[PDB]
This record gives sequence, C-alpha cells and structure tokens, in this order.
Amino acid sequence: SIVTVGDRNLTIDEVVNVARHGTQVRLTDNADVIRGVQASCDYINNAVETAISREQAAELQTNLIWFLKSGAGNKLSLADVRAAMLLRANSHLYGASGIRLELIQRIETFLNAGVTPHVYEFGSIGDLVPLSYITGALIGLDPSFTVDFDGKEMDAVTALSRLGLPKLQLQPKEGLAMMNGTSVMTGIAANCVYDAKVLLALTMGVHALAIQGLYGTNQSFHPFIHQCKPHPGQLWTADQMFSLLKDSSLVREEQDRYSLRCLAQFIGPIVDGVSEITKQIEVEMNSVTDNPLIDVENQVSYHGGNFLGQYVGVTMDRLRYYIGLLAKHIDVQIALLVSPEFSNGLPPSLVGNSDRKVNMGLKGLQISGNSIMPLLSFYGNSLADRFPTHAEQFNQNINSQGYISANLTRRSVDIFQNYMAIALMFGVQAVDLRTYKMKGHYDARTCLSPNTVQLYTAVCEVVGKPLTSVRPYIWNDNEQCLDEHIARISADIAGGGLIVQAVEHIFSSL
Amino acid sequence: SIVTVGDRNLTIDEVVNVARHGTQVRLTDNADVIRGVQASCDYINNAVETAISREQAAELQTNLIWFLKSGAGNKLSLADVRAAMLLRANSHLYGASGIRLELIQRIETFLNAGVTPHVYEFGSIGDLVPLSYITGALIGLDPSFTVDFDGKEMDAVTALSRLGLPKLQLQPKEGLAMMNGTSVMTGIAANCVYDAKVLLALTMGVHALAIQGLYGTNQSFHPFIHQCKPHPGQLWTADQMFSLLKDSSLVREEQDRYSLRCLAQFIGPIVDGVSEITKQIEVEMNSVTDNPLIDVENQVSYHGGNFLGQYVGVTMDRLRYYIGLLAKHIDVQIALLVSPEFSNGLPPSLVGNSDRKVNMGLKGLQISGNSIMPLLSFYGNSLADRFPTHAEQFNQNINSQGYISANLTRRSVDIFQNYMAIALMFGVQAVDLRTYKMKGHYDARTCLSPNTVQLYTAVCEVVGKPLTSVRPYIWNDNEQCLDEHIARISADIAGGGLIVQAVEHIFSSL
Amino acid sequence: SIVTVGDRNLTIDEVVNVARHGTQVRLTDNADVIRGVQASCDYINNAVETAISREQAAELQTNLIWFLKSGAGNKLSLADVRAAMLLRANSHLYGASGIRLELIQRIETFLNAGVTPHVYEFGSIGDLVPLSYITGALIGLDPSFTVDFDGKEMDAVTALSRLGLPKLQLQPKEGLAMMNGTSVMTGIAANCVYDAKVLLALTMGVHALAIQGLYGTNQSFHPFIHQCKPHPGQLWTADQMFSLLKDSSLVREEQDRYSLRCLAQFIGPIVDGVSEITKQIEVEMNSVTDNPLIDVENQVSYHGGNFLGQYVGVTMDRLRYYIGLLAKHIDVQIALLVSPEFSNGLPPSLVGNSDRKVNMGLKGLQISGNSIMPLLSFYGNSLADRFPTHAEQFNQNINSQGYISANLTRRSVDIFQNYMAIALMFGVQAVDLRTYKMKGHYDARTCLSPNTVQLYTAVCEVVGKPLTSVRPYIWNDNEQCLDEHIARISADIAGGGLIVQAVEHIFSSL
Amino acid sequence: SIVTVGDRNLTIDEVVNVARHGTQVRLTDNADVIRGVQASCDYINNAVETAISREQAAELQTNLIWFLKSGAGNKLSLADVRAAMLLRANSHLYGASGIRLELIQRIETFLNAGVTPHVYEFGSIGDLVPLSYITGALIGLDPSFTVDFDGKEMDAVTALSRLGLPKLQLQPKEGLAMMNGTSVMTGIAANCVYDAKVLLALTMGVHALAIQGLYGTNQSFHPFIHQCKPHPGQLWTADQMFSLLKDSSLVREEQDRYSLRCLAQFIGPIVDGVSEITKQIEVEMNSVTDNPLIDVENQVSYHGGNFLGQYVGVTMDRLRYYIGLLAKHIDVQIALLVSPEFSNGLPPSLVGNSDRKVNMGLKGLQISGNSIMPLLSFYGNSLADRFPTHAEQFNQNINSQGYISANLTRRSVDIFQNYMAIALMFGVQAVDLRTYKMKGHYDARTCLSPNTVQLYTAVCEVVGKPLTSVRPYIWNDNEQCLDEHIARISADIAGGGLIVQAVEHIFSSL
Repeated sequence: SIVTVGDRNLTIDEVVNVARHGTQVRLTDNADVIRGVQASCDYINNAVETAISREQAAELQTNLIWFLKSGAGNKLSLADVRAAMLLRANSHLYGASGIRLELIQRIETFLNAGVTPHVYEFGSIGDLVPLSYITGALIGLDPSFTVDFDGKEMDAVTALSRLGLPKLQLQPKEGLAMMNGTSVMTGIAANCVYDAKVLLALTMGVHALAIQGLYGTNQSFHPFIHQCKPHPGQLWTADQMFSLLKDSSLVREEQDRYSLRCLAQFIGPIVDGVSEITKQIEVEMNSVTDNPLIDVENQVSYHGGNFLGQYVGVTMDRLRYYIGLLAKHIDVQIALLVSPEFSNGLPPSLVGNSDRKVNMGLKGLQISGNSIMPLLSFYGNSLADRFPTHAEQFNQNINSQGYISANLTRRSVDIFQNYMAIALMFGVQAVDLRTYKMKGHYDARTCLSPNTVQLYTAVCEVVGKPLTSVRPYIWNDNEQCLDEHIARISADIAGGGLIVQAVEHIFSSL
Repeated sequence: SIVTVGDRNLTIDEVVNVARHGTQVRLTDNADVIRGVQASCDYINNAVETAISREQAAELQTNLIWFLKSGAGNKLSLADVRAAMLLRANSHLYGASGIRLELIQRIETFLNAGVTPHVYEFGSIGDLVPLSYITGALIGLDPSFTVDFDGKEMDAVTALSRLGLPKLQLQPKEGLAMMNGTSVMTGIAANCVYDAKVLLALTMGVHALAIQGLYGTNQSFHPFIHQCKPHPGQLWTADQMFSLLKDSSLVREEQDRYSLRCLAQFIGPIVDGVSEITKQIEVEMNSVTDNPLIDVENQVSYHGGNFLGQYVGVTMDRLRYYIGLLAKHIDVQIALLVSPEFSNGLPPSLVGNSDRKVNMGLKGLQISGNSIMPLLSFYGNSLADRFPTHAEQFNQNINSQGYISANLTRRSVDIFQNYMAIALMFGVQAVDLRTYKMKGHYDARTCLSPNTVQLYTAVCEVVGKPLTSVRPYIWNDNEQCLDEHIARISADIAGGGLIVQAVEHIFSSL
Repeated sequence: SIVTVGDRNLTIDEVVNVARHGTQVRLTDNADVIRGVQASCDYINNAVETAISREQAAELQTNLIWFLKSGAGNKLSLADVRAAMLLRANSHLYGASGIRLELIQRIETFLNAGVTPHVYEFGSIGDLVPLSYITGALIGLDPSFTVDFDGKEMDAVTALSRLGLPKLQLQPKEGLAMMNGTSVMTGIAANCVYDAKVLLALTMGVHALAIQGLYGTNQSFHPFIHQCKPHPGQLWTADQMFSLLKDSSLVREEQDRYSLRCLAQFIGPIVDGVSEITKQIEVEMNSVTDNPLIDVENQVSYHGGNFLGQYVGVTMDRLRYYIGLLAKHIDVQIALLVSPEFSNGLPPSLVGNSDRKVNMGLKGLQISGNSIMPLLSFYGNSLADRFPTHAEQFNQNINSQGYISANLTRRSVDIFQNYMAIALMFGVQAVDLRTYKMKGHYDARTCLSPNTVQLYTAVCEVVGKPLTSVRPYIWNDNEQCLDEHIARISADIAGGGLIVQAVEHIFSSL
Repeated sequence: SIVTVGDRNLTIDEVVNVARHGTQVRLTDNADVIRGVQASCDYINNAVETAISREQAAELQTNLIWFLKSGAGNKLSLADVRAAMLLRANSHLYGASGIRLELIQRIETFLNAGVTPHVYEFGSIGDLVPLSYITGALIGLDPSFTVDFDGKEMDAVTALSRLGLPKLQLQPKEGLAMMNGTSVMTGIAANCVYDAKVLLALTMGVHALAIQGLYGTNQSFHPFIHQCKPHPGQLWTADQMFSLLKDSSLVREEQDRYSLRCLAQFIGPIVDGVSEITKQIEVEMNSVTDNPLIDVENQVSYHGGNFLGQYVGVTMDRLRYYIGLLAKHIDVQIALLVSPEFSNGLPPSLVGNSDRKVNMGLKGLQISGNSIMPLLSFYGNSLADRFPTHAEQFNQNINSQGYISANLTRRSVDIFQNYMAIALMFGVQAVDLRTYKMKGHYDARTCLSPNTVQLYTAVCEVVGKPLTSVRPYIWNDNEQCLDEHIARISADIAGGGLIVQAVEHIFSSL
C-alpha cells in the first residue's frame, strides 16, 4: 500500500488516501524520469553560464517568498495542504520545471513525516501566495513559517532540524517552479470531488430508503423507459435504483409524485456532470502548471499560462450547483414523508410513540434540514464570473477565482455532510414505521432490500440504536438528543466510516 | 438536400436547417419503423377491446388541449416552434408512443407548407401547455388556435382547409403522446447551442484580430505548453489560435497580459462545456419523452418520467454562464485596445483622424459594450435551482425549469449577437490602425494572417466600408452611424451571412 | 389638468401622467427661475469673452452627439423616453446647467406635440448615449435620428419642419448639459416604481380574495398583534387587510397556514422598501445631474459627479427583488387553493362543472403561473454589484449600472403584470366556488366584503363574464380560452383600467 | 454604566455593550411594568381554572424543548447568544407573553454571571430550535445542554447549582413564550449592523487616506454639487469627506477618476440603506414576537405571526449586498494606487526601498485583497428569496430565512474586517510614499489632514511601526510578515481597539 509519483498519472483516489489517510509516498526510480528532471535543471544552469547573475537570480527567487507572505483568514485543512504538496511534486516530475530533485524530495519527506505547512484560505485569485507558504516551510527560510509536526505547532526551522534536513537556498528558476501553479486549488478540489462522489452515493441510498418508506413503485426505474431517453447518467441512476430496491418488501410491485417517478431523469445530469468534473480535475492534477516551461528536447523555454486554474474554478462552481440540486431534491422527499396527506399512511412527522401525546417526532429535525437546504442552493451561486479585471496592476486582467471557488465548494460539502445525516435519519425512521404498518413490528431488516440493509444497519450502528422488533429508531422525544446523532453520522461520513463503506458498491459503480 | 426523420438520429445541424432555412422533411419509408408505429397503436386499440370507453377516452384527450390553452407572454420564434415540431415527429418514430402515422404526417405537412402554430413563452415548468398549442393547431380543433401561414395570421381551421386536410379527433392515447414531452424546450435549446457554437467561433476570430491589433506574441499558443496541461479544450483552442495567426505580420514573432497569454486555458473549459452540452442535447433530441411508453415487444406499457427535461434546464443554465464568461473576457480585450497605456501604441479609443481634434473614436462604442457585458453575466445566473416544489397540486414537487431556462438562454444569445458586433467592429478598427503604425497605410489585408483576412473582409463588406490604404474603417466621427453597423453585423450573424461563413472553418473544427 | 415644471418638485404621479397619459406640460413663468437659467448661461458666455474658442467649443458639443450614436438592442417605450425628456427639462430649470431656455422649451414642444425620439435599450453604464439620441433629435442634427410623430416614423429634420422649428446649434456648455445626467434611467425608473405600487395594491386585493376563498380568519390582522411588532410596513398591511375583509361572509369570524397568518409581517418589509425607493427616486427626479455645475451666486463652476445614478441602480435592484418576493408568496396562496387537502373544501384545481368528468379546471393555469413565478425570482438577482471596473479607458472605474438595471426592472414589472392576471383569475374563481359551498349559489357579491367586491366585479367586467348565481367564472374547460383572459386583464392593468381603479383606495393609502 | 431593560427601548449600541463588553443588566423596578408581566400570567393561570390540564399543558411545554434539540453545524458566538438572551428578556417585559418574572430574571442572572448556553448555527428557518437550546439551559432541564461558564464547558444542571438556582418547570404558556420568536436572529443581526457601521466609518477613513495618497482634489465634495442632488446619504458622505480632508497638504487644492469624483454619490445609497436597516432592526429588537399574544386590557389572546423575522432576513440580505459594494469600490482605489500609470507618480505597488531591486512592495498584498473582494460580492447574493415552501408539513409555506441570512451577514462582516485591514495597510503606505515624493521625508503626519492623522497613527501603533521621517511603513520585503499586520489590524477592529476609536467621530455622525 504505497503511492509512487512520476510513473503513472495520479487519480483522485490516490490523492485522497495520501492526504486523508496518511498513506506513504515514493518517487519512482525510473532513470528516464529522473534524467528528465536533471536535464531541465542543467538547461537553467547552462543559461547562467552564458548569461541576470546566479546570486541576483537566487535572491530574486528568495525575496519572492517574502512579499508573497500575505495570506489571511482561517487555515486550510491539513489534508488540503497535503494534497497540494503531493500534486506539486507530481508536477515537477514531468521534468519541465527545471527544479532540483532534492526539493522534489523535501516533499516526500514532509508527507511521510507528517509535516504540514500552515496555509491561509485567502490570498490567491487562481496559487502564488499559498504556495509561497508551503515553499517557505520546506526550505526552512524563517521561523515565521509555522507548520504542523504530527500534532503540535512548530516553526519550519525547528522542523527541518528534527528531520535532520539542511535549510535550502532557491536556485535560478526554482522559486517560480515552486510558487507558480494550480496545485493548492487543484488539491482542495480533488478532495471535494471525492467527498462529493461519496455524498452522491449516499444520496442514492437515502432515496432508496425513502422510496421504501413511501411504498413507492419500482416500475419508474424499468430499463425500457430509460433506454428511450438514453442519457448515460439517467441510464446509470435508474439501473442503480432498480438494484438498490432488489427483492424489497416495502416497495409495491408493478400514482407516485415526480420526486420518485422522475428521480433518474433528475439525478442524471448531476451524475454526468460529476463524472465530467472528475475527469477534468484529474487532468489538472497531472499537468505542469509552473512557468516558464522547459522544453529540453528542443533546448528552449516558453512563456505561457498553464497557471490559470480555469478548469478548477469553473468545475467547482458547477459542483456546488449540483450539490444544491441534490439537497433540494432530498428535502422534497422528506416533505412527503412527514406529511400524512402525502406519506401514504405514515404517522405525521414520523412520530414514534403515538401512545404519548406530547411526542412530536422528527418535526424539529425537518425544520433543521429546512434551514440547511436553502443555504446549499445559496452556495450554488457562482464565483468564476465575478473575477476582478483590475487585478495585479492590470496584468491579470483575467483570472480563474479557482482558489476561493474551491474553498467555497469545501464549505458546501461540509454542510451537505450535515444535511445527509439529517436525511439518513429520516429514512431510517421511515422504513421502521413503514415496516410496522405492514408487518406489525419495527424490524425493517426483515423487509428492506438487501442493498439498503447494509446502509440501514450502518446508520443504526453509528447512532447506537440496537435492532429490535419491539421499537423503532425514534420512540419518544425525551429519549435522545437528535443533535448528537447528526454529529455522529456526520463525523462518520467525513472520516469514511461504516456508513460510507455501506455505499462502497455505488461509489465504485461510477 | 432533404432531411429524413426516423432512420438516423437527428443532429443539431439538421434541426437548424429545417427550422431556420425552411429545409424539406421526409419521413423514412422503412417498413420496420412504420410497423413499429402501427404496432404501438394496435396495442392501445386492443386495450380498448378488452376494457374507460373509446368515446370517453377520446373526449379526455380532447378536453386536455382545452384546459392547457393558458399560455402567456410574447410568442416563441417561428424557428423554435418548427424545431419543436420536427422533434415531436422524430420522437413518435421510435414507435413507443402509440400514435397514428397520420398525425406524425400532419407535421411533415405543416413543416413543408410553412405553417407554424403560435406558441407563448410562458406556460411550461419543464412542455404540456406549449405542445397543447401545437396540437390544437395541427388538428384544427378551433379557430382560437392561430397559426402563421407563410406570412400572415390564419386560424387553424382555415389552414387545414387550404391544406386540403380534414380536422382530426384525438384517439385513446394520442393526447398524452402529443402534449407530454420535452420537444419544445429541446427545440428552443438546439437552436441556442447552434448559435452559441457560431458566436464561439466568431469569438475566436475576434481575439485573433485583437491579438494582432495589440502586436501580441503567438508563443502563448505553442503546443508544448498545452501538451503539459492537456485539457482537450485548451489543446483545441491553442491550436486554433496558432493557426488563426499563421503567417501574420501584425503579431510579434518569438510581456503580454493574461487575457492574451492565458486565452487558451481560459477558453478551454467553455469549449469543452459547450461540446458536452451539444452531446447531451442531441440525446434529448432523439429520445422518446411522452408517457406512458409502449413496449410492443413485451406487450406492456410503463409509467415513468422521461418528460422531465432536466438535461435541458441544467444545460441551458451552464450555456448562459459560458456566454457571460466569453463576453467578459472579450470586454477585457477591448479595454486594452482603447487605452494608450495598454494598447501598445494604438491611438486612444482607436480614434481615426487625429488631424481633427473633435474626434473621439470608438469611446462611445466601448461604453455601449460596457453596458451589455454585465447584462450577459447577469443572465449567467441559474434557474434550474429555483424550481417550485409546490407545483401542480404538489404532484410535480420537482421540475426542470427547462422551458424558461431555454428561453433565457435565447435572450442571452440574442444580446451576445449584438455584443459580438461591437467587438468585431473594435478589432477591425484596431488592425487597420496597427497596420498604419507599422507600414504607413491602412490596408490591413496586406499584413493580417490569411485566416483572419476572411473574417476581416466579411465585416467590412457587411458594414459597407471599402478596402483602401488611404483610410481606416472609422476615420471621422461624423462620417457614420455606429448603431447602423451594429445592427447590420448582428442581422448578418443572426441570418448566417458572410461573417458566419468566414468562421465556417472553426465551427466545424469542433 | 396641466403639469408645470420648475415651480414645485415633480412627483412620480406627475411624470406618469405626462409620459403615459399624454398630459400637457408648461414651464413656470416665475421670473426668479427664468433669471436663474439665463444667469447660468451668461456665466458660460462670459467665459468665452475672457478665454478654447466659441466655434471650437461648439463643434466639440456637436461632435459629442456623433460618436455617442452607438445604441443597440430594442427600443425603449415611448413613455420611458417622454419621462426622460420631462426630467431633463425639469433639471435645467434649477438654472445651474448653463443651457438656453430655447432648448428647455424644445422639449415642452416635443412633449405637447407628441414627438418622441427613438432610443435604444443598450448603451449606458449609468446616460450619455441615450441622451445623445434625444439631443440629436431635438436639434434636428441629421435625418439618421428617427422619431415618432404621433403614430409613424419620421426623421428629426422633417419633424422640426412640421413643428415650424429651426435646427439648433449647440453652444459652449450645452452638449454636456443635455447628455450628461441620469434623466433616462431615472425616467424609466419612475415608471417602474409607479407600476410597482399598483401591482402591490392589486397584490393586496388578490390575497383578500384568496383569504376569503380559503375561509381564513381575520384575527391574524388584529391591531394588537401588529402594535407589539410596530414596523410601519406591517402596521399598514395588517390594517389594509383588516379593512379589505370588512363585513365579509366568506371569512370565518374570530389553524391558518403562514401564508395567511404571517401575511402582514411578510409583506411589511416590501411595503416599507417600496416607499423608501419611491422617496429616493423622487429626489433623483428633482436633482441636477449634468456637469459641471454652475454656481452663479459665487460665480464659479464645479466638476463633480452627480451623473452617477447609484440610487437608481441600487433602487431598481431592490425593487426586482421585492417583486420576486411578492410573486412567490402569491404562488403559495394559489397552491393552497388548488389542493383539496389544503383549500378547506374547495374542488381540486377549482374545477367548475364536476358534472362533466373531463373538466380539469385551472390546473393548466397554475402550471402557467408556476413557470412565471421562478422567472420573477430569477430577475430578483442584482446588477449594481457587477459593474465593470475597466470601463471607458479606466476612467469610469466605478459606475451604477442604473440604466440596464432600470430596464431589467421594467422587464420584471411587465412579467409580473401577466402573473397578477393569473392570480386575479384564481381568486375570482375561488370566491365563487367558496360562495356556492356555503350558500348554494355562485354570486360571490352577496358574500364578499364590499372592498373586494369592486375588484371582483372589475375583473369579471374585463374578462367579459356576467354575474349570475347560476354559474361560476369558469364552468367548463371548453367554454373559454384562458390565455385570452390573461391578456385582457394584463392590458387592463397596464393601461390603468377598471381593475386598477378598483385598487385606487389602496395605492393612495401609501 | 448599567443597562436597564423594560423602561426605554433598547438601541443597537446597548445590545453590543452587553453582548461584547460584558456590561451589566438590570430589570427596571417600575411597578406598572412588573404588574403587566404578572397580569399576563394570571390570565393564563385563570385559563386553567376554567378549563387541557395544568399537568398535561406543562408536559407539553417541556417536551417542546426535547424534539427541538436538533441543532447542527458550528456554534454561534457567545456575543450573539448573549444578545439573543438580552432581547428575549426585553421582549417579555411588555407583559404580553404570560411568562413568570422568575424566568425573565434567570436571564439577567446568566448575563451577569457570564453564563452562555451553547447554540448551533443551523436549525431555524426564521428561532424555535435555537431558543430551545437557550431555554433548556436556563431551566437546567438536562446535562446534555452544555453552556459556557466564564471560560470552560459545564452542563446546565451544574451551572444552576453553582449559581444557587433551582431547576425550573415550564408552566402553561411559558414554552411558546420562550421558544417562539425572533430574538436570536435579531440578536445576531444587531451585532452585524453595529460592526457594519464601524467598517463603514473605517471605509470613509480609508478613502480619505487613498485620496491623499493619490493627490486628488477635494472639489468633488463641495456642498453646492451635493445640494443639487440632495440625497441625504450623498449629502452626508460628501460632508464627512470634506471634513476628513480638512487642512490637508497631500491633496491638491481647487481629472480624477470616478472612484474619487463620484465617491459620495456611490457611497450615498449604502449610507442611507444602512440607516434604514438599523432603524428596522431596532424595531424588531423592541417587539413582542412570541405567540399567542396576551391582551390583558381586553382579557383576550390573539393567534398571529409576529414570529416571522422577515425584516431581519430582508435586512441582512441588503447589508451583505452593501458590504460587497463597499469592498469592490475600495479594491478599485487600491488598483489606482499600485499602478504607476494611474497612481499619479507613486512607485509601482507602493514599493518602499527602490534601492534594493528584489523588492516588490505590496504586490502580494493586492493579490490577497483581489481574492477577498470577489468573495464579498459573492456573499452579496440573497437568501430570503430562496425560502422552502414545503417547510414543516407545509404549514410554514412561507418563512423568512432570517436566521441563516443573519449568519451569512456575520460571515461577510468577518471577512470584510480582514479586507479593511488590507486596505488600511495600502493607504498608510501610500500617504507615506506620497509625502516623500512631495517633501523628501516619510513622516506623513506633517502633511495629513488632522482627521486622518488619528486613524493613520492608530494603524501604525497596531502594527508596531514607529513614526520616523527616515523610513516609510514598508521599506524592504524581508523586514516584516504582512500576514501578521493583517491579523493584528483585524483583531483590533474586531475588538474595538485604537483604530476603531479613531473613527469614533464618523460612526456617531450617523
């Protein structure tokens, strides 16, 4: 279980493990590659032989880090910064950046040692400033550059000491090679896409539970229908729903509102949009974005702009927009569930113990989700279109906004993780109460389709509610703190717990 | 030059010709197909044999048209309605709608006779109401249904007479088959995508002219750069720019602002997004969207929801968003052009006759474009996320907003056609004044790259300005009405004139 | 009935009559005023005596009109242009613009003669270009300047002839005095505020009808409640609702959803916001916005920027935002009406003739309103925040977007006029069907509160439905074209017909 | 220095001191008032005498707190919760809520003891859930209710013990009286308005510095101009600018871009909008919002909806929108400053030590502000228009979104505090470098207008830069961490430090 950079193109899943799970990294030993990295550096070195002095050109690279140390706001997540580093390294491996393998290694060291430089959320228009923080740390330039050494705050100089590493001095091109690029916004992005694909799957699971709690038909997902409107996204969603409801006893076998009957058609564009995004982010992830680019094969460098993260800004905008759609569609399901007029017989607000009259059930939980869903649509607004044309002395008359747009999508995913918790809770309670209305007991497992049983049980495990035919998930209002179950399911989903593993089969289907 | 429906899947280009150019239509004679259409109808007929009475079930289909005649607002464009019809027909040809070939023909007749039923812009949430207007006309149900008979307003009953056609009476399933679907929003959509691909190409041409008026380098578009960040969209744009500047004398051969240096990276996502859209719209265009769907092969019908135009609403949202991006990027180019501080030597506001001191040049034309560009970004806001959850007695708790979203994108394309006119004007004046600064004469053709020469001359032809080395496009302020040239270039672009033909080579490159 | 400019500050109502109703204008004869206008001109004249030559400074003023003739897009409404003119005149009357009374009169002449110069919708960033069109026409500068002479298209030169007027030649400062300002966007604005105040009142009437069709209580509007939360807007709305329901038999006397119980609290901010706007627009309307400003009293001119219509852009943004709120609140009322589960006994979709089973009632009309309401919220997005910082050679690094923002609010009002028609229709049908459920007959007038009776009857008059206890407004689906009634009620509301007069008592209450 | 609730209406400034500064509270001793509170309770008590049992009606009030404990997301700020409490109390003092003075006192105790119940950011649609957390804590209902006892986390039961308080049991109406209202969103709101008025003033100070760094004229702010366009907001801004530049040597005495020449006209609507808001928030702050309302004077209760915080949701929306405008206008100033072409002679990017060639100056600081400003406009989007119509079993078909909208405005203010820090830094450096260009030394105090001198020095004090004519604020790039100065100035502004006191004279002018 070790990730090797340089040989094969990195995938989103690779970046996540290394960033989130602490996985180990190893730079390929391929001579071809190492020779390309060394070849690009000599080109720069040879450029100093002919003719801008080595000493002046190195001071320039170093003073660069200094005026760029103007980040503000909260700090990025340690996983976001780790992913950025991984991508920076991966980039310099194509050997067109003219950077010292020794530096391409300083990263491998920090990554495997658990050192993560601190980075602010504000500072990039789409990643000079942010990368200037990562760089300053790597080379131990000064104590003002703080980092996170496996748990506590240290300064870069102290970290290098403890790593038995010697501060470094930026060479001719190395500053631009380090701080010119889209590695941080693209790293923040890879993490969002991942999380998004997860929530998506869970989303699919939540509707599955909902449809069973509503006793809706499965006819809506018959292939013929979707083979007449062959959008690959719709095709995929209908199919995954047909299977998720396989051998179900809570679903009628063969009237249903559009949130159920048009589910595939609705989810379709989002499923397709999310794959498009993924594919585009992977390409950014394996691109060379510093400047200028060294073409060793023709002994010449070019001055272009692969440092504009347009794909990340546009891509993250869309993603927040799909999140907002997913959530509003879910909120509509809950709406039907809580209403006796539309839930097809379920108790109002999925109340559990009708015996006690004070019980209100999940009415408070719905209001809570009613306050989150709009916010998600609010975050569905774009930012790439609001770029400042006067930026950086008018030289950056166009910019991507990729960095903040990425951070915005991270704020959405986080909120949507909370939202999913609330949804999961509604579906677990619904299938229990549906089971009881049909069989007389609250053991949903005896009637749920096998595919949704895994998710069902995964959630009860996480909240700490023990499967029993004598009682449903929520019985009385005074018997639990709903807020605790929200936080627990959130943390689970965020850490990749049992609930996530439960949707493993859907996330890989994409 | 005749379009045949039923045999091969329709393409955007096919729908445009038939809708915009009046091209002729012909339903394939393939027995397999015709048999499928007849087979689906017998299934319905046989359903009345067993068991809801023929007379009651036909009155139902007819009363359907009546309560649905509640459209409001302005009328759709005759081409939008023609495209809708074409798509309706094309749909019933898969033979899963259980509709009479005689009706699938009533369309072919209207299309080839130049009859276009009137349709309101308001009425669909994503196309019952709109299709109810097309239907009512086809069958001559009543005089209240007005149409456009090759030039003037007639009523449907009169139109059928003059066509020697007999009013028709809706059979069992035929109402739903006609009025249940996404043909109108998908028809409005196909027309936008088309126009968008055109404006895009022109956009590429306008930057080409701009870059030459600015004497910018072509190094920014060298393949190496873009092969290090291989986004297919970026790859395509850089390449098309490298060629568009081929053998140019106004461009320096090898500092440039980002609007020039990052042009490919910026345009990239938009070029890729627009192809994704196109592909998705073509799939909607060749889908069966009425309901229920008749599966003759297994003698059974299904009740689903391929009538949700989610792909059209999501797709059109994105498109308006790309239009807004394109335009704001263009406005930034103009900005550099008009400013002596950034234009690299050009006269302020591209004034022509410096001799006369009252001349202000294109300063008024820039302010005009400055008022349009923001509006385009404003239209870049979405609508698919604002769908009403309480719609149609709460049964349509989810809807696409495809119809209005489509109309919104039509309003954008229209405005952006005006905007492009203003841009083209700026680039024509710029290259003339750049030529004079370098050569001493105003004959840009002697220095423009061959690829941009075609577009260059196409615009001068349209505005009526005669190529001469003794004077530039705009000389004095009192010698022309800029508003006239805007309208002329707009109309040209909208009708597919010389200017469009000039970008033929770029539109087909996609 | 004659409006006199110069003596008292113009009010919105004054501008509307003159613009919409063709009312006559008369410049006050107050010597003080006329002396101020003449005094400001001598200051300019005297500035040429001392020292920029009279001939050169007049050519400048004239060439100004020429490069500014670059408008694009559709044409403004004749009433919008008439209001602009009225405001231009009114402005030059404070006598700080240094303009010839003869010109301040050329307007009075065009206004009273029914001459309206043509003006494009695109061209201003917030009104040089637009005013350049009005100016060019006034002085008959050239035939390219078209106008509207009481019915048909004439050119300015021909219009001046027929008016027995002599083309004029712009003096020293007169160009800037004419074309520098916020008269056109502020004129478009005054017309919107007006219309908005109307729709608002009607809105109040529509809820009144709705509440009675729903048999809701009037207790929600008891003063105590609103005197505990004394927002003047809420106070006003509750009160106007208490009265609008006075002596009603369809309302229960003393459970209700929030759309009824929180109506005042909801409408409150909108009522207050709309008054704030009005007040702010009136102040723009009576301001001097050309530049520079001549201070005759201290013999000195100042160079400032009262030409930034920030209040109009900000104000119109808000207004579209309030329109979107109003409409979405209305759509929620309709939702309850159409649903038997929430309408309190009404037939589903307010169907009229239950005898006939094919009848679906207003189900198609609701879907139509369901497609308009979202669009209104879509138009609720802002534009003032999207101003281009690079505009006009970077000199207008800040601008109001007032002009387009104004046009956008005009597009909203227009659509919302259509929407109100659909709402009015729902409430008329609802009270009829409520009456029948309570009394056994369909004569709502026998039970409606006197205040809503006027509006009720005003709508039936407009659609052409005759009051009878034997039948409701909509009986069968095949007996009328709902689209016709929408258009008729719209036109009525837009022209200020019977329906508007019916809400006279509410519009003046503000 | 003690705040007394009940006698006079609370003002924003009152709520801030108590919430932010820990000020002491004291309930008035006015017999009239206390009698009104006691009178409303007897009405409820007497309602149990006649007739729903005391025991059942108290269990209901208690079970209410339980199902409402479903908050999610991060926790509100201790000051936001303190303000909410203060407002809750203040409300029950009008004596129309039928609540026990003993409870109205439990707040006074928590406020003065420094106890602050924990509250989640998610849960209200506009404040049942949030207030349910405050309530549960007050009465020590259970340990799950955590609080903040002067520094560390305790549970409510433990807090009541240490306060020598006896858990309480909710009486007949008391639950609704506590948890039905707009105190939390209105408390979060009062804090934002305050902060906003502060940033505004500072904004005025930052332009003052900017205008002097640019050597712009003060003529733009001459009263005549603004007395011709008498918008009270514009009038106020011009005046405050005329004074802020009083006796200045860095400003030319009498060409300027619009960001300077139209500053008053631009800022005007924002200044007026912010006062409107303030006034509206104060009215919410002193309103009774629980339900039903007890009218002791007529012995009757009413069921209405003063619990809809429409004014807060609408008001906060606008405020974020004004923040976005302010910031984008500021960013445009900085743009001019950093550019030698537009700064009127200043060094590019306000570099300090031109001797050293590696120095880049504030170029990195501008890019940082370039990434924040767009985000602020992004937050300028609304939320009140996106309310969910299906909320709470369709009973809350309309809602304000006040709570989240309030939280959103809090996120804006926070970011804008960071932004202002970056702006202040630019203006301090600019006036130093302007002084040197004019006088030969870097002691700006010798030339700055007295009014801006206070702010100037307040910022240098905060960053720790000592006034000296031998060096400017930023000399070399390697001599300071710009990020440190951003954070320091932010914290200062947020805590109300020297910098804020420096604008005291402007904040009170409103």
